[PDB]
Order: sequence, then C-alpha cells, then structure tokens
Amino acid sequence: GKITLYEDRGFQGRHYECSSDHPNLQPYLSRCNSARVDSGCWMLYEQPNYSGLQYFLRRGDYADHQQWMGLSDSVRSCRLIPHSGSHRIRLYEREDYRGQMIEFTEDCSCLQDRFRFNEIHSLNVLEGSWVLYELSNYRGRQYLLMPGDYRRYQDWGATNARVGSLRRVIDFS
Repeated sequence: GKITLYEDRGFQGRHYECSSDHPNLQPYLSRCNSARVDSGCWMLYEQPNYSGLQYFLRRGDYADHQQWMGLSDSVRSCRLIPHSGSHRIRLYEREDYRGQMIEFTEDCSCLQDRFRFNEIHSLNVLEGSWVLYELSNYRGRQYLLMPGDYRRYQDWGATNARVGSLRRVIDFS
C-alpha cells in the first residue's frame, strides 16, 4: 500500500508518495518528520539504497519521527515489505547454521526467555518477513529479514550478533 512521507511533524509541509521500493528519496523529500501508511508494512532507511539505520512502519499515522523510533529526521530510502500469510524463522547459536537452534512462528519479545544465548550468529527465514531487534521488547537497532539464508550477522546488516527480540512483519488489518 501507499506510504506518504512528510517533511514536517503532524502531516505538514512538503510530502512524497511511494507505492513501491524507492532507493533514493533525496530529490523528493529533504527530511522526514511524519508519515502515513495506507496499508501494509514498510522499512525506512537512513541512507539511500536501503542502508544505514532501519525503521519498521506499518498501516497507520506517525505524527513525529520518534513514533517509529527514529533517531533523526533522515530518511533516504524505503522498502515495501512483502505481505506473507505465515511466518517461520530458525535462529542459530553459531555461524553457517551450526550449534543449537530455536524456531519461531510467532513474535518473541525476549529471546533470552527462550534461548540462553545473547547472540544469534546465523538464521534462516523460511516464511515471511521479520524485524530482528538488538534489544528485548522491540527496541534498539532494527534489522529487516526477508525470506532467504543468513549465514552470519553481517548478512542482516548488523556489526555484531546481539539479538533481544524479533517480530513478524504483519499488518493486523
């Protein structure tokens, strides 16, 4: 579904609409302090070409950048995250799918309540897209995971293997 990005807080100022991935918003949007998603789920990125800090948004109105946990008003690309009916992910203790593993089909608000490792060193996203979070309860750095293999933490864009929670990419509506 459509995303509309606004330069000022409270859905004011210059705005820009996207209906598909946009790798470089810079010509169209100088800063981003509010957003409306008409439906579905989007990942915002601080840098062009789907790099830098990532932020998960879904259907709804976001009146300030803090409402998507944004650290600033820098948004320079955005990805439409594919819908999935079902979700399934395997999280591994070690790189290259080695060591102990835990499998989820639902959100997990605290990984260490279920798996006694502070780090995940590889993962396989079997069904659906997910957001991996550095910290428990969906906080800290965010990493979008789409269906595919992730042999080490660098494959999800992280600089270390710290994981605290993970969330299915789902539109409730």
